[PDB]
Formats: sequence, C-alpha cells, structure tokens
Amino acid sequence: HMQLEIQVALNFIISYLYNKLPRRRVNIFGEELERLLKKKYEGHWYPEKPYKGSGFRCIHIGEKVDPVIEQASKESGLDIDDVRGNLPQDLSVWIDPFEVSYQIGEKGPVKVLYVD
Amino acid sequence: RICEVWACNLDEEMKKIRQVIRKYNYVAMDTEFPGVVARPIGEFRSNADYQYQLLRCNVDLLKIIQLGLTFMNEQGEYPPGTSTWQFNFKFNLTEDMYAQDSIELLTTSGIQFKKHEEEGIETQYFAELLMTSGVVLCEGVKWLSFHSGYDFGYLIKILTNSNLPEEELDFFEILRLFFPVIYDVKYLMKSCKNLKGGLQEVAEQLELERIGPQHQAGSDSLLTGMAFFKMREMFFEDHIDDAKYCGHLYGL
Repeated sequence: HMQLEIQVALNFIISYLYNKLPRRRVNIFGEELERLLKKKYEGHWYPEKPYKGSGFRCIHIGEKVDPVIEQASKESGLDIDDVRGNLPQDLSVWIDPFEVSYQIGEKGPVKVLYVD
Repeated sequence: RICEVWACNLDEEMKKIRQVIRKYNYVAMDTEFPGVVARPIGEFRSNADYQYQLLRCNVDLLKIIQLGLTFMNEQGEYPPGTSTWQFNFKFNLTEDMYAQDSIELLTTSGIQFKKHEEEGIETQYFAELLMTSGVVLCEGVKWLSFHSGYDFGYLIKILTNSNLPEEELDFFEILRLFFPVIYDVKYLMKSCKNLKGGLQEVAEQLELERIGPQHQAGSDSLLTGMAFFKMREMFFEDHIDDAKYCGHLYGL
C-alpha cells in the first residue's frame, strides 16, 4: 500500500549517504526508517485525500532533525551530524498517497519524485 | 470582536481576560514594534546564535507598540462577545528609537501614534497584570503565533523587566517558564507543502475570513488562530507533535 511511497522517499534520502558512510549502517538506517515510517503512518494514510495528514507525515532534516531520522540514525550507529552533513541543507520530504516529493532549502521549489 | 485597549481601561479588560482564559486557553498573539534598527556586535557560535544576537540587540533597544491576543478553546471556538484584545502601548516618536520605514508602514496601517503617546499602556504595569492574571505561566495555556521570535522577545523583555539573556539557550529556558507551550504557525507551514508566505498569503491559501485593520496586532492574531486550527485538522492529524513543534519559533 504505502510501501511504495516510503521506499521512493527512502531511496532518495539514502542515495546521498552511500559511499559517504559505512555501507552496512546506511542499509540499517534505510531499513529502520522504513519500519518507523510504516509504524507512524498507520491510521494516518488517506489515499482518498492525499493532502490530509501531509504535515504530520512530512520528514524534515535541517537545524532540527525529525525524531524518526534521529531514531533510525541512532539505531544504525550513525552520527546525526554525519547524516545531516551528507544531505542537502534543510531537506523536506513529503510522503503522501500516490505522491512523494521534496524541497531542498526553505525557499527551494517543490520537486516530484513519484506521482500517479 | 476586537476590543481596543488603552491605559484608561487596562484593568477592566485584563479582569475579563482573567476569566475568559479559564475556558479559552488557546491564545493566538502578535505584536507591532518599531522595526529593526541595530546590528549585533561580537562573535557568533553559529547561525542560530547570530539570529538570536540580532534579535537581542534590537529587542533591548526598542519599545513594543502593540500586542494582539485572540482567545479560543480546544475546538477553535471563540468566547461569546469579544474574542480579541488589542493593547496599545505608550510610544513617543520624538523620544523613542525606531526604524523610519516601520513607523511609516504602521502609520499607513492605522496606528495613531499621537494617542499612543498620550493614552498608551505602560508595559511595566501590563507586565504585572500579565503575571497576576494566569495568562503567562506554566498553567495550561497553548500559545499560537506567527514568525514570533521578536513577538516573544518583546514579551520576555517586559515580563522580566530587563535586557534579554546574553546566551540563546538561557533565553529559551526563560521562554519555557512563561510560555511552556508555543506553536508558531509559520514554522508549522514548512511542513505543509502548499503553504508559503506571510500571514496574508496564508489566509488567502486557507481561505480565511480576515477581520479588521489587516496589518495590526489584533487582526493578525485572529488570522493566526484561524490558521492554526484549520491547519491542525487539515495537515496535522488533529494533534501537533510537541517533540517537533512545541516551543520552536520561526527563524530562531
């Protein structure tokens, strides 16, 4: 169901980490994140109204990092500063039904990764 | 809906607020000050520290001109009758420091400085009233705001009656004591893909009913409150994650 959308988002985020941090830890980070996101989104996914719950589901990585990223990062032995450090500054990722998009920077354009 | 408050009726209105807040603990707020006039001096530990030092050197030098408070409950309902209070503070264009453009912008918005100078509220007295009325501290209030770093900076300045803490972390420790719960709508907007811009632009995007002088504290607080509740159901699952949003002011 929401599986696809979550992996699109994950593969995007993870693509910045590989070859920059230990391969195994990035893999765990990726797998753990999927688990955390699937848990968090249950009961908050409305394929009928994709905008509904958008903010609740938004994943941000900037000065303040989303707790799920911190949790996945901790559970994979990755220093949060190393994760934020290899990702674009103030990255925002929206994971909605049938649509995954992101925004690099507070003023950056919203780009689409996946849509239906 | 919006009660203009001056010195002559401060006590009368605070007494009502002392009661309204009991059932309407969600209070949206905004302020109006004489712009930004100074530049931080010294070194900075980071970008966050620079922004804070920028705010500090300006908050310490200027006087708040207007405070707007709109009261609501958990379900976004307003108290019967007056829901918003606009406090006008004493300001003197001949004595007080200020930024030219800001004063001109405010003049165009309807601020009557002459009356502020003659009948304006005394922050020292307002501070005491805030404390002795249960609106400001560790009770069970939810503060709603928009791009509020300066707004809370001015309030902290009044409530402590002193220059802001030199260190950024100390300022937030104190901020938490007086306003343990704060939701900055503009900060929340960063998580809403289709929401951007200032208050007026967000009102448009959310199709909110603007009420009053669309450029003053009271009027703005109304929009903030309306924006918060709509956004809280629309984009947030009827519950803002405190770990990620509580106490976080846009910019700082």
